[PDB]
Amino acid sequence: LYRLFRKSNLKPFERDISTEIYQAGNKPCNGVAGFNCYFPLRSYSFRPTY
Amino acid sequence: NCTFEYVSFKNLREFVFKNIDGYFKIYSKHTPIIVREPEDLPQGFSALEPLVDLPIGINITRFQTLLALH
Ligand SMILES: *[C@@H]1O[C@H](CO)[C@@H](O[C@@H]2O[C@H](CO)[C@@H](O[C@@H]3O[C@H](CO[C@H]4O[C@H](CO)[C@@H](O)[C@H](O)[C@@H]4O)[C@@H](O)[C@H](O[C@H]4O[C@H](CO)[C@@H](O)[C@H](O)[C@@H]4O)[C@@H]3O)[C@H](O)[C@H]2NC(C)=O)[C@H](O)[C@H]1NC(C)=O
Repeated sequence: LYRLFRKSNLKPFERDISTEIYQAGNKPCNGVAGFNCYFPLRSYSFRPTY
Repeated sequence: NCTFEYVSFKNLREFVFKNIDGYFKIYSKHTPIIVREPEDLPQGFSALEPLVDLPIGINITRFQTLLALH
């Protein structure tokens, strides 16, 4: 799973393991997954045929 | 993650905690002062030798101390 959204860029040699829903839109998600509330972790589904 | 586990008035403990580039640096010095008034830090010079270097990599903005009570 790869992160795609963050509030700010990381400091060097640092980790963030929190899987909370990012506020992609200006509307507050408040713990609700939906449109403009995208989940940060997205896999790539690696296949040998790619 | 319990990554690092170590076992080794009349006593003053000085520590410096410094978080740089994912490294937590702890400098320490213990001195046996005898002072009547503990209202102020004692006047003098004490050099703090380095003690602990941790590659924890966490982000720190707040801290709190732990106490022993009965
Ligand atoms: C390590 O962990 C700490 C805490 O967990 C992180 O600290 C973050 O610090 C920033 C700055 O203080 C906080 O940002 C705050 O955002 C509020 C919302 O603003 C949104 O919109 C602006 C654009 O207008 C975006 O830039 C912003 O990212 C938000 O999306 C603001 O209202 C806040 O402003 C208030 O506080 C400042 C002082 O900080 C005052 O000067 C202002 O007048 C106002 O009162 C503030 O900007 C952010 O919320 C903190 N994060 C968390 C989780 O709490 C560190 O970033 C983190 N380190 C790393 C490397 O990630």
